[PDB]
Amino acid sequence: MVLSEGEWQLVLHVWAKVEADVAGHGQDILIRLFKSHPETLEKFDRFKHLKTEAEMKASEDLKKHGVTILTALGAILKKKGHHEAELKPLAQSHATKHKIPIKYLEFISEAIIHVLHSRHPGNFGADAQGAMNKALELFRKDIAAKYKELGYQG
Ligand code: HEM
Repeated sequence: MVLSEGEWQLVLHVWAKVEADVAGHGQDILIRLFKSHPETLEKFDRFKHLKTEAEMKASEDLKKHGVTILTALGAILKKKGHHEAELKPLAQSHATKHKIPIKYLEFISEAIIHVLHSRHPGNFGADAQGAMNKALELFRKDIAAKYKELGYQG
């Protein structure tokens, strides 16, 4: 798929708001993911024990990782589709070391859209949401194709 420039603008205009507080957004997102789809919590041997949302909010580690996720995603979005290089190492560690099913990349895509909608209603109307959705679908389709090349499937 190809996003137009007007779609990329809508995605990079709400991402610039997310970058004013990356640690807060990365925390909200991960918690939204772990409450909605608790099975995803099992993939993190590092956070697995966290039992409540309050524990999650207090974990500094969890907040550090949220910043790692959003920094890597932001670097991919800012490429505006030319992200092949960035994708490579990310597809290799998530398909071979962490074993993360595409299904779980959809679940986090859903958590990102829920959090931007709650924090940025004015910059995240229907057109901007459609554009963000298109950009994450593009990210998931390219990762899925690398997963096949790398041998991960089902
Ligand atoms: C927007 C999507 C995502 C991005 C941009 C992302 C990115 C990252 C980055 C940059 C790291 C550090 C380096 C590495 O191991 O590759 C990482 C590690 C990891 N990721 Fe992801 N991730 C994403 C989605 C997920 C999802 C959905 C799961 C789980 C359901 C997942 C599970 C993990 C695990 C288990 C680790 C190792 C964490 C730790 O032990 O240090 N990732 N991820």
